[PDB]
Amino acid sequence: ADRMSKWTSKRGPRSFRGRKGRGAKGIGFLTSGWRFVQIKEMVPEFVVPDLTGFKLKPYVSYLAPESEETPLTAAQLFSEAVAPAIEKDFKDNLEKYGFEPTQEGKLFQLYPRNFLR
Amino acid sequence: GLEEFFDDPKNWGQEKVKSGAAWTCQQLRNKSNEDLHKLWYVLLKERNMLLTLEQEAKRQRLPMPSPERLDKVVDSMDALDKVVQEREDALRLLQTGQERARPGAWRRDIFGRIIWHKFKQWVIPWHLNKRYNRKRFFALPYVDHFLRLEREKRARIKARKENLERKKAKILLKKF
Amino acid sequence: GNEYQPSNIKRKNKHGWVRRLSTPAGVQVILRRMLKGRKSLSH
Amino acid sequence: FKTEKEFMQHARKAGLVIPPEKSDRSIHLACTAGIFDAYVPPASQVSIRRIKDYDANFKIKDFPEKAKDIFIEAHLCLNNSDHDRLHTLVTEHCFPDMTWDIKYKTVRWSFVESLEPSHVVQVRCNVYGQITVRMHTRQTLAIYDRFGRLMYGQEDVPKDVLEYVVFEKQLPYGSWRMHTKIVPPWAPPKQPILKTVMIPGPQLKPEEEYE
Amino acid sequence: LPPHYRYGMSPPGSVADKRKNPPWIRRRPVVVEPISDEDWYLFCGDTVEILEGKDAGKQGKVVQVIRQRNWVVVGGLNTHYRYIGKTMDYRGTMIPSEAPLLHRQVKLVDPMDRKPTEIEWRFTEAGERVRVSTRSGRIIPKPETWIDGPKDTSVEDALERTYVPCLKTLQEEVMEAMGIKETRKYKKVYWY
Amino acid sequence: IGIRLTLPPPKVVDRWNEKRAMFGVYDNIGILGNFEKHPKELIRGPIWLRGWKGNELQRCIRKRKMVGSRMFADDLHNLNKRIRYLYKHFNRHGKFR
Amino acid sequence: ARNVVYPLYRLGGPQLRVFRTNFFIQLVRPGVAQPEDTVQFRIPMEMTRVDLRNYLEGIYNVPVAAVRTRVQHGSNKRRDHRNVRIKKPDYKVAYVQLAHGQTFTFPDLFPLYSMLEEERQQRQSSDPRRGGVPSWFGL
RNA sequence: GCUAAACCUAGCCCCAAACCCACUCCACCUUACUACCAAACCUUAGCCAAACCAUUUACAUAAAGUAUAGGCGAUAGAAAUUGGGCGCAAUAGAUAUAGUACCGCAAGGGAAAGAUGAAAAAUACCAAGCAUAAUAUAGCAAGGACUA
RNA sequence: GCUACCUAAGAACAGAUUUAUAGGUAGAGGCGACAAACCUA
RNA sequence: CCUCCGCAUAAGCCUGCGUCAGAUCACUGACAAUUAACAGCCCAAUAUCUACAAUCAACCAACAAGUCAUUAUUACCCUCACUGUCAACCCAACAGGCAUGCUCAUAAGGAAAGGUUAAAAAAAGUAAAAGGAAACAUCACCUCUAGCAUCACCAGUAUUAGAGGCCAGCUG
Ligand SMILES: [Mg+2]
Ligand SMILES: [Mg+2]
Ligand SMILES: [Mg+2]
Ligand SMILES: [Mg+2]
Ligand SMILES: [Mg+2]
Ligand SMILES: [Mg+2]
Ligand SMILES: [Mg+2]
Ligand SMILES: [Mg+2]
Ligand SMILES: [Mg+2]
Ligand SMILES: [Mg+2]
Ligand SMILES: [Mg+2]
Repeated sequence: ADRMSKWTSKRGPRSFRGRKGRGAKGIGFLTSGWRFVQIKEMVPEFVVPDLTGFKLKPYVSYLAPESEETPLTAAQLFSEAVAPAIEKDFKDNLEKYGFEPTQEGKLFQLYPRNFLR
Repeated sequence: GLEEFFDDPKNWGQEKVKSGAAWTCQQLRNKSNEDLHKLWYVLLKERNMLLTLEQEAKRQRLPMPSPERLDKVVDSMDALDKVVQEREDALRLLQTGQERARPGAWRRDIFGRIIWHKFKQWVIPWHLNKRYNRKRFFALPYVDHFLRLEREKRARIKARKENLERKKAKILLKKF
Repeated sequence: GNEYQPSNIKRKNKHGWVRRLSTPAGVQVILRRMLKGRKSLSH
Repeated sequence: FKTEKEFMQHARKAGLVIPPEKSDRSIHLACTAGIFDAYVPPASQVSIRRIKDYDANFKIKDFPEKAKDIFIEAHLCLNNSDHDRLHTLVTEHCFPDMTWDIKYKTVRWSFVESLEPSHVVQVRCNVYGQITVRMHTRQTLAIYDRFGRLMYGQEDVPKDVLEYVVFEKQLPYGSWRMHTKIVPPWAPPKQPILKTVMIPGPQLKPEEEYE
Repeated sequence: LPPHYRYGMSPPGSVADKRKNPPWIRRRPVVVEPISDEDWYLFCGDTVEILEGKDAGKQGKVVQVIRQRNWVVVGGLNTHYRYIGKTMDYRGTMIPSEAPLLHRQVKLVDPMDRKPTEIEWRFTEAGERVRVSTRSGRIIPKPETWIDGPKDTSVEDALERTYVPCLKTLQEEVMEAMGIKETRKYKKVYWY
Repeated sequence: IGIRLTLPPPKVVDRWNEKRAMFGVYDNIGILGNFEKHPKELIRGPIWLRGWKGNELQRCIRKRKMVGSRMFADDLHNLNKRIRYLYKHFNRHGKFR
Repeated sequence: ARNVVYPLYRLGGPQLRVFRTNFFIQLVRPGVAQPEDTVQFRIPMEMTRVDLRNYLEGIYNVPVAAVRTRVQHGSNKRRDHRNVRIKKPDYKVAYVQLAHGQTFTFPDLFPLYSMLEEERQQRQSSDPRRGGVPSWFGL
């Protein structure tokens, strides 16, 4: 008879409690005989680097200076990333310089995303 | 191993731990993407350390040794994640020109109001998606009266706030 | 007074958001709850 | 409770986690927890230099005269209960120890002429000057009650008082104020009291005995 | 913190505050006058002079600035006396606690004249804005080590510009650097 | 005991305020400024009662026809019900007829 | 990661890979008696059993062998001053059995007052023989 | 002398002016708050007035309550043309401290209440009701009185 | 979500039975082994 | 001394006699718990198959006629996730109700009496001399209507369908 309480998975009859879950993601699918097939590719692999010899600790010493916030606009990233190659190849087909018109052939597409985070 | 959930065993019970500053954003904009990946896992393991130390602090009914470095680690994870999103966004503006990573459209539900609808991934196209076509992104004409009623409720709240600000200003000029 | 004999299937099927939005009159029920200001528009 | 350990153990057993929070303002004390060097009564020009380098207009040959007027005037502030002058005349280690038990009763202290000249005894030393003075006076007391009936001392009759009064100065706007009053262990007992006292023995629960 | 929360001498989240301002009180809010952020000119550590009440004329030092009530705690001045450490049967100790001061009641002090001077925010060639007194053109300045632990970056490693700005993703660059090679091509889904 | 124990804070009234010292100016702008404005064009207020006096039913009728198209929805509804009530009251109820 | 849209997998597609992990983790002490090789965590709600296995394997190099999770309902039975229910948040609990015969025991974490304490030693409570008379005076 | 009393200021109301809102991330029409598979419009009616009821019955200024209509009765009714506060101040003012608590299966109904001070890093006297202080022949409880 | 009838697929101890679950019928209506009964006191 | 109760699942409820602490016939705050094998959560198409109840299923015995099934070709190779899991509990009342499986007096669950006295009246129980009462529905029947098919009647067809009527004995 509650309305204020959140409708969680703990709350219905058996048929209700089995369907609704928490925010977990589906990993595979059910098959006949209710047999869950887990798909290896849907499980996220945590790509975790090697931390050996790595010189960045979680905190910064207080002796480091203060700097000014300059967010990375696309004009800046165009300037440093693209602008020397265009100044060099103009003093002497835009896809040469790191541009792609489409990205349907691309693995990590930027719009809409296919990578995670 | 599991001893990476706990800090240096010399610090246990010392009730004060000298920790450095947090990472600000401009210190992190000088780091490469591989280095921000690795720093994400440094701060990640440190954050799990501090969260075990909080939950054991509440368990033993004791106060934290230094609760500030949890704020610093959340501060640095926030700054680092914001830097990585800045580089994804600027590259998205160059390569495609979009502003949202996820597509959507301004739609207008049963309730008349205009909503940014975030698109979901599907396999089948929308016209034979049986559940998508039960959603109504149109408002019928019995809703426009309630749109007018809602409009006027917001205009009442705004008028009350603005008038009340002027009354406070008059009290300030009578007092000073 | 034991007129209320509870179940969640009858509660969601009777008064839930899906049955409220299934008709135009129920959509007007939701809109009046949204305009009175209420915290629960439905079950 | 009775201490801080009892409250923190009760706050640990209860679950009251009180976080020690960092505040930039602290307590700006103007006193000392007691005496720097306990003058035990029957070469300290070091501390006289360490006073004159801050104050620079300070004659000890005039000070037990001043220490008389800091003493006597402070005691007359008990005759009226004028606490706002006492905070100029007396330190805050000394203010409760002279005004707390005297509350809700009238005192009628008075001074009459000293037997001896008052003379300074020793001087010691963010910086706290501390000067102990010997005074050998004749004073009169009458401590009354809430009901105005005498509970200590005949009002007319002067009594001879030894007073090893310790003064203290902050070393910007402060001055010399009475900090404490040493009473030596050889000193005779004070005036007896007009009333009688019962002093209880051990309250015995039934399981124990008196032995 | 609720609306019309009353500020006080205690910090806004301490234990004494939660004794004084529990979440269900509603009190008459203090009509403080609006001092803009550009126009607040008393800082923690300024030697000031008290104009009204007890300790008038005395020159102290600002310890805490409670800016929401236009307050100045001159440390060591404007004192009353409170006990602390009062147990069940010990009367505590007498301590000179400090009552705050409104910014109207306090003026600043020239460091060469030691006088109560009006302060205007003039501008300078060297610094865009700094305080300047009125009875003289004198700049009264704004007043007031570390060993690293095992988990601090030194200033050297914290400031190495290791970032070569390129047109690759963090994802693509980590896939190249970690040596992960992905042969399966991604298959186009519908978004709606 | 609904009576106050301490007498209230004093009512400081400035009779030589800007508004009080200049009250009433330009009430005779018609009769000694060559009739170029009427004094009813000096009053500020609701647009349906600048220079008009009526009883309540007439203020409601005039409010409805002069501003009623841009009134809020339930204010317009309350006002139509007030005209409907005040109609049924002035016209059918009373002592003198 | 959590609060992230996952990309849809179609059959034959690439491996789903997470490069910066959004969800944290905290290992708590067991509130009951548990076996020697079981380590109890507080997983956040969206973290599955498989994500936790690969999470501890990748990041912490812990040889995880079994994982069993229970979702804990926090109480919605405590109210404000406003008679409005506060909910203590629900949380998922991971019970991890470590491999290779290893064994985890939760470590023993957590093994101006001069002025106050130096007047608490000079208290000098009143003599009962003094009968209430203030002993400040030299008479 | 307990219970209590008091208290100004949250906010609100009426104008004027001005045309408002609405994508951190995620989820939200399936059992809303759930990552993912094969169709909209169609006279308002009645209450009430006519002392019943049955046709009928209102939804800038000026012409003008004029022409008209009308069981020619109740009543309805043109047009040409003309041109900030002598507000409220906590039973008030908003229902609002909140569309919450609570009540209802649901639509829906819908509360109550706060007051220190500059600093809390300073802990009086007055409603009814009683109590101090039970009662003494006899009676709308008073009045004339009276040394009482 | 009571109650009246019905439906689906059940159960129990002998039926014109009792019953759990989910669905249907709605007020100018419904429903009725018709009491002008009942239809969330 | 009671036990016509219990224990589990279902539905419901949603942390509601766990530990620590505290205030209050004599709840608040902190912390901790319920771990999946049981139970939910299923199924690749396109065609095509599915006359012979259950009842110990055997005879018998029936009518009201019944609760259970594949094959052909094509596609198909990964695998154990997610959710429920606590309690002294729900709907009411300020008496009652509640589905199912086991146990059929219990191995499980509990306590009718705050203390006293033993007045009246009232309630309940036991004993008592002698006497021994001092209308609708519906089988069946009749009447009327209806010659017919894809949403009731009805996947029915006038043997149908619908509407009507009918003494002795004991006992406060
Ligand atoms: Mg489970
Ligand atoms: Mg009539
Ligand atoms: Mg006209
Ligand atoms: Mg009100
Ligand atoms: Mg109200
Ligand atoms: Mg009274
Ligand atoms: Mg199973
Ligand atoms: Mg169980
Ligand atoms: Mg038992
Ligand atoms: Mg009894
Ligand atoms: Mg008998």
